[PDB]
Amino acid sequence: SSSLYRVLRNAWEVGPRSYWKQLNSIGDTKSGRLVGTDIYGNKFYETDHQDEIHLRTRYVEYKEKDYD
Amino acid sequence: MLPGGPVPVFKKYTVGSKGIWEKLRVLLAIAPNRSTGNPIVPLYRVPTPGSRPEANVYQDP
Amino acid sequence: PSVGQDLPPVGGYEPVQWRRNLPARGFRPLVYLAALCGICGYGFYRALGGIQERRELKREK
Amino acid sequence: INIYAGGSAAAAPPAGFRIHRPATWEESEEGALSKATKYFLLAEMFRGLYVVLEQFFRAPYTIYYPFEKGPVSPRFRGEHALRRYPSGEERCIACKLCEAICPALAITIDAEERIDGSRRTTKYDIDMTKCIYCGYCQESCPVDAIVETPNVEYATETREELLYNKEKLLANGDKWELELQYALDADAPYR
Amino acid sequence: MIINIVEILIFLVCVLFSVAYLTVAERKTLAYMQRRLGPNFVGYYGLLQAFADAVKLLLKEIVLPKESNYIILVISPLITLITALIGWVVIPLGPGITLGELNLGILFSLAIGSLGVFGSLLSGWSSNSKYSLLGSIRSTAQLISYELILTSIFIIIIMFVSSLNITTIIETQRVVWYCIPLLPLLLIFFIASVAETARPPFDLTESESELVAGYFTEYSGSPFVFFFLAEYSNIILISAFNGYLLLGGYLSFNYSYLFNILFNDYSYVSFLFEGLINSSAYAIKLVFLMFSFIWVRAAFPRFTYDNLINFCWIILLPLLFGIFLIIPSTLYIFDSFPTLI
Amino acid sequence: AIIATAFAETVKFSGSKQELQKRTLALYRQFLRGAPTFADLYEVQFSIPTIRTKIRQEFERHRFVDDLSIQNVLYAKGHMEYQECINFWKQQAQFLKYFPEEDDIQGRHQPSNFVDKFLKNRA
Amino acid sequence: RIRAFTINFGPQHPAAHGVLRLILELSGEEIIRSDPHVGLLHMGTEKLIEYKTYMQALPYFDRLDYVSMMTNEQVFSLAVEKLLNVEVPLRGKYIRTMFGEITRVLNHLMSVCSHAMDVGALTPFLWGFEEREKLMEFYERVSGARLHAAYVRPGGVSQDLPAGLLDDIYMWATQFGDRLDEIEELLTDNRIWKLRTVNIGTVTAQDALNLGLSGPMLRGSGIPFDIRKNAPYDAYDKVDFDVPVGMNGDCYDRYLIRMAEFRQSLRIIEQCCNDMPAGAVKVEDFKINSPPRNLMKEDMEALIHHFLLYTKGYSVPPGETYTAIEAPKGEMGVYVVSDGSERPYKCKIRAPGFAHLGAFDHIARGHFLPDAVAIIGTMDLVFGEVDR
Amino acid sequence: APSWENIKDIRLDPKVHVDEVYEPIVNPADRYLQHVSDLHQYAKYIMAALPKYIQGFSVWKDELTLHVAPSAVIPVTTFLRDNTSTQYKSIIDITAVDYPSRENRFEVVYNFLSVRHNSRIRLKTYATEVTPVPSITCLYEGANWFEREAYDMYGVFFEGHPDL
Amino acid sequence: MNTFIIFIILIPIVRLAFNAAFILVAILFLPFDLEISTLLPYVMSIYLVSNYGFTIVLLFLLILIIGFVYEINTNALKINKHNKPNTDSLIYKL
Ligand code: SF4
Ligand code: SF4
Repeated sequence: SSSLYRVLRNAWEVGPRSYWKQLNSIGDTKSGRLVGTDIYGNKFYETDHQDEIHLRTRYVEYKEKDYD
Repeated sequence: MLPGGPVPVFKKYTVGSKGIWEKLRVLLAIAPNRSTGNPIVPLYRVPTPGSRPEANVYQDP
Repeated sequence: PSVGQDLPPVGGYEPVQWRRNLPARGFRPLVYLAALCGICGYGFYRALGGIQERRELKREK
Repeated sequence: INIYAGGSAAAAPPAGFRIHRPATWEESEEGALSKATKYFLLAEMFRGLYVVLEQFFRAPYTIYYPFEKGPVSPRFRGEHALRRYPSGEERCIACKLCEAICPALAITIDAEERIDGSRRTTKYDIDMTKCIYCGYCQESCPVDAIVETPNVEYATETREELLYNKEKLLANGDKWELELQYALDADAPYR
Repeated sequence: MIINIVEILIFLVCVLFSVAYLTVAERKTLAYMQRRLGPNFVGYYGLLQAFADAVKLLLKEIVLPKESNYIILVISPLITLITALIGWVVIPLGPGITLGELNLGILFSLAIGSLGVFGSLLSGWSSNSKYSLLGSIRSTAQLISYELILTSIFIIIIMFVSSLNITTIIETQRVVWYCIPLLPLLLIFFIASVAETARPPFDLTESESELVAGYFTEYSGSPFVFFFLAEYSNIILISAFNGYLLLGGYLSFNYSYLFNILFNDYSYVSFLFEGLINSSAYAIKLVFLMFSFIWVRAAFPRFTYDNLINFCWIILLPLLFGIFLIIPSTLYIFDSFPTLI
Repeated sequence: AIIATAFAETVKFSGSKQELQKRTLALYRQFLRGAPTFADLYEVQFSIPTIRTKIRQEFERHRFVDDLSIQNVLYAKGHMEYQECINFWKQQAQFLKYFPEEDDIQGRHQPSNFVDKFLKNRA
Repeated sequence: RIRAFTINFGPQHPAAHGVLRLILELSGEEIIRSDPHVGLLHMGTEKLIEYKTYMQALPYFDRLDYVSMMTNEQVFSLAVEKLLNVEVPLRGKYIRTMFGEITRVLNHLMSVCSHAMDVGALTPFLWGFEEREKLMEFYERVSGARLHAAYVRPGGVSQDLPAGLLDDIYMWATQFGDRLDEIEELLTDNRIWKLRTVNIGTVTAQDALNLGLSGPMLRGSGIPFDIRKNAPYDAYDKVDFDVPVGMNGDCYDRYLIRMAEFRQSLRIIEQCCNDMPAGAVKVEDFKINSPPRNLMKEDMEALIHHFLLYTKGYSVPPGETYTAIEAPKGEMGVYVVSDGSERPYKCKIRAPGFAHLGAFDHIARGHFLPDAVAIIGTMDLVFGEVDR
Repeated sequence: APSWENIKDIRLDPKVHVDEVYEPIVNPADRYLQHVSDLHQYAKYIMAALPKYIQGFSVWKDELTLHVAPSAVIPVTTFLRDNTSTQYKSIIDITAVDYPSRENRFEVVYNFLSVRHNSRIRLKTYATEVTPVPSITCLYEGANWFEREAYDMYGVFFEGHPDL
Repeated sequence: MNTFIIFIILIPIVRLAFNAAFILVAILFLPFDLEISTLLPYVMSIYLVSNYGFTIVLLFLLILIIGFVYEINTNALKINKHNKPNTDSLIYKL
């Protein structure tokens, strides 16, 4: 949606630690349920909100700072 | 009308506005018929191509 | 035969808009000119009223 | 009915082909002051700018690639891989059909009789700098050994890391087997 | 003279930082108009992109072609930045809250916008090759042809107020902004402003030369950076001319009844809140017009040099030499010639 | 109409050796007059006389060709190359293809008798 | 005496959709002579095809144009079927049609919206390329690849459509007219677009025919030629559509034709989605088309045929043919020759951008450089095609 | 009341069911027989009309070919461009082909089109590495580039060409 | 030392052919610039020259509009193309 209410509600949903982590990694704020974690430690989420267009429902949160 | 439009918004499969924002859009739009163009997530590309049930029943035509 | 083939629906699909949908909008132009000259004339009134008062304040000074 | 001389009823012109005429300034059903206002206040220009602005308030299409990937299909053709049976044995038998149909002649094979009396490979190479990613090689194989993964993230700093050999392909297939099983379970019936 | 140093450094910091983030604002505004985003990865939402483009260009080689001049390609961007910056001195952010506070401020800006052309003139002489010297000529003819049209508007409004002090011109706009009686001049001034900066839809030479092997600004290193802090500042400056000439400058809602209700005395708080309100009106106006430079860029296609010189000397100038006759007549009809104060 | 470029000659197959003699001589003359241009346009590291020497060598190559049609073909190809060179179409590499000799001696052993070729398996 | 000034437009040109060394000769601003140089991207396709089977060579014809792949391979499929004397099944015809029009959309988008960007309007480009990127998902679903694909093969189609594709096509189709209209708003009625496109690149009927020009360049002069009507090939005879035509032969008329072709192609896509017959998508003769795998792994003759088609290939009868299509650029064509072998003896791709660039000298004489840009943009040459 | 949130989910809509697909077996060449008889008559007219030049003609599936010699190119092209029944005004292609087994190894091929009558036609000559061919740039300006191609690709020399 | 005086020092120290419209545009920019600059004294003395110097500057501007009229109707600034499109008619002697 690119609206401010989205980021504000998301930052209320997921706490400030995850906010600064998302800001330092993705560049966006995103909140959604966990689906699981792989063998390298990378966590994978999914969203249901209407605001999120196609191809932005599922996202990753890498473990290493040097993500690839 | 003709066999080629125009067609309203509630038949186009795009993500639109809801509530007072729709009234405002239909006010401030050159053509309120027009769509944002973002597809509707529940429908577009669902079920995913790697999970289509129809592949188990498929047989060479 | 055919079993699992991607096939159309029985009632077909609802028609799409393929014709031009650029609806002419706006008032007729002379209204936009009449608002233009009216805004201008109101601004000339308000300004030339502000010049005559500056003239008198200068007479005082 | 009609007899034609160096012509036909198709090449006869359309009934209304002759365009009527250009209109002049007279026979203009739009007064001079109206089109003057549209000339001096730049109407269609403001309209185009407003159609631009409405996009300013709409959802952008962009996705963040390393954290959100774009759509991928089972039919997709990326990196190569050599598969195995559930038994742990490899599927390649050196039929050398992949070596023959390949347009770019990237593949290079050399077989011989294995110690157990079977047909197997000692060399299987792919020059991914020759590959065009056509998928004819996953189509010819009658055992579904060679495949093309959806992986596309295999760039390198050197051109000699792209001359894949058998060991680099067998490990790539050991790695991506779960993804290959998904794509195969939803692509094989059509293939 | 300490606070004079403080006041200079404040101004320079505010203007240069505004220029740096006008680059980012140009890119993000233009992006969202194009249904994309970004720069939003080089900072906390892209607020460090401009300093990254800078620092990359300052650690970049200073490479000079064989058959080129060195001194001309070096000083000419530098002199362009200087001339573009000194026009900021006469620009007010409050009634007398100006560094210059000259009584000839209009004429100072008008003489400095005449000195600006020399950057484009000396660029073509940085290339001894023959086609660049004609491409610079195209780009000079647009500027000197459009400066006649910007000036003519300065004179048309000064018929209303007979003073070259910028603050006085703004204080006469308490009664009404001069964009209401002379609304068409708002379009004309904004068109000509976009032209003088060689901005789209008037970017003929940079495009016509981007195809060719030369005839553009093929600089590198620091001179790139100065030319891109001199384009994005001449933009604000020409937007400011629009502001203090037609849009009331720093003026806003009368804050008489509010300040009466809330303060009771002239303290060093009321002066601050006043200067905040004034500058904020001046700033939001500059923002809307910088948005408009971008808005125009996103939409309209390009002009050709024939269409452009024809636009100027055959359509705009006649309307203005007409307006030169209608306005003095309009004052003479009603006995409303302004006084010298 | 699609008009011809600068130094274009229309292809015309002469029926006699006596006319092609003249046309070839004009081509040789043009190459020689234009050699300094071939030295300026292409950043050349040798003499104008050496260019004229190579031109004389290239014309001595086919000096003993008596079949008329082959001579007409050779003349047309040479005019093509003159048009390619004088208009700045060729770059330096495609021009110095004709001057291998000027480049530095490629190594030491350049076999010319049998035994060296045998030791290098070139016989 | 007018002495000229030779300039290179540049082999390193941001504007051109490819690499072109254009040598112009100017007397001030006016162009008087033009010598388009090419071969900077000529890969040598027509020779290599002679060493490859008729199947191995299909990928060549997709790399001859950066866009417009599925039509470019639809020409080779038709030539080789005409030689083999086989008939495509109906479902394969309708698919080849639908993807031909999806491809014409994908080409006209790039073409019109590169003309814009070379003329300065950066925005319609990026408003259209998203539509291209939704339409390429359909490509990756049917073929696996995003651009160069190889779906259409001699004897029909490689693999059938996956389930749930016509639905998504219908969705995109219901929403596409709006975005085309948003492009028309900026470009069509605008003044500057007309100033840059009205009485430019003007070419007459007789000249357009003498120069070999086809497609919109010809339909802008007033001649109604469309191979899809005058010589229907796949299913363009079993589906309704109209052919726009224009007077004045300028760039503006060609732009209007291209937008009209967008909308008529949308009409065709809707129709084909509403009637996709069942059946096979490829010829049922396993001597030409590889069989299914559930037979190749259970029946002997099918495995033999698989082996031979994927080693030696199929033997085309001796003969020769030029067959052509209405490719979005123009009238594309292939001149194949056969000698009774699985390898072609000759294959000349007739490339409409070739004749377009060849006419460029006749078309640009008298015009200034911005108009030369607009002219190359009317033709929107794809220089990989121009260089063959 | 209606909105995109209440839009019909077409994915569930009932889909056509076909039990047996019926595709008749047919030769694709029975479609062409009458056009082929017509092309034979037309070629016969042209051979009777220009006996000095036309050596032969072939026909194969709605494609005609006329065999000539290099001298006969300009005349026959004039006939095929200017005659009323054969207004072949457009030049589609030029192509050479190498048949080394022949004395004259090359075989230049012109393709032509008539938007008027909606027809194509071919025209073949022969050449060698040294025997040139007349250029039809006198008539069709588009032949300029195609003849430059055929020269560069195969070596054939097109006499009269302004800039080969 | 004034802040203007501090600032106005600190900033600096920390073969071919052409069409004659290319040259006329510059050559004509001079007189029109001198006109618009000579109009400055009027706008700054407009009150003191009440209704006399008004009429004087109008005759000034009208005289200058004459020269502008001469420029337009000559079409000086227009670019002229040499490779004209043929508009003769095709006539065959019989
Ligand atoms: S898919 Fe790749 S590896 Fe396989 S044959 Fe084609 S180019 Fe070669
Ligand atoms: S086709 Fe399959 S089995 Fe045969 S050689 Fe290739 S990979 Fe091995």
